[PDB]
Amino acid sequence: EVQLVESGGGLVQAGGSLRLSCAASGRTFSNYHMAWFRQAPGKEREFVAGISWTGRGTYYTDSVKGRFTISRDNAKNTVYLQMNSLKPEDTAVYYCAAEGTLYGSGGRTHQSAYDYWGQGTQVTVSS
Amino acid sequence: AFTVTVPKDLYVVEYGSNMTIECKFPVEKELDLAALIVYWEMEDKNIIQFVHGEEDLKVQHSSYRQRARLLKDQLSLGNAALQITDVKLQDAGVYRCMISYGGADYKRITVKVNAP
Repeated sequence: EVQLVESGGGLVQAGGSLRLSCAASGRTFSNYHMAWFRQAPGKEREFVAGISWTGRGTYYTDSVKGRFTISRDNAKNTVYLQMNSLKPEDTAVYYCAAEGTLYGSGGRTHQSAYDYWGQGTQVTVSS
Repeated sequence: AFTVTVPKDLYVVEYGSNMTIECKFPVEKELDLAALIVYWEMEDKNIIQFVHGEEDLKVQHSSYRQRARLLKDQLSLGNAALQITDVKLQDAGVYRCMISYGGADYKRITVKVNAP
């Protein structure tokens, strides 16, 4: 019954921009920490960005700080990832994730902290 | 339909007081502690993560070290009661409770602390 659906992925020039969106259904996620993760073929899934349930704390993996911006719209149950200054390192499947029951054990940057995951959207930076 | 309820979503407390803020969930019998998780935060700070019947003090924020308790005997009544000792302006903010007990729910509570 919970579904996260990511959209907005595509092919982009290095230096360019894309906006990812995730539409959540099945329950209201206003009070949940939300995140984007990414995974390249054959590599570990990694944290990209996180936004607090406060609406006013944002968190980024060091390599995307200043390039990517995470935001949310609690009226629409949506999460966004504004990606600027795209780089070869950014090519991956991007997943939006909602807080899981072990968030308080695992921490914001760990996969184990999120119980709900979208199917992912592919971002390819021309490399 | 697992639902957490908060008797109060706003606390106004005096500087230097103890404060206990509450979040309630349905309990009729002995808790299954293998399944129960209680997680209190304020302002993205880990106050108490209670899992496998113990506070995980490794992940607790330094601002709450030896100042916060999850009252275990209240938990047996379906009351996740967070007690803060000796409240200060730093303890004013938005708190959130999470309970997971066959389903999970999350509630926000504003705490206002008055001047010393």
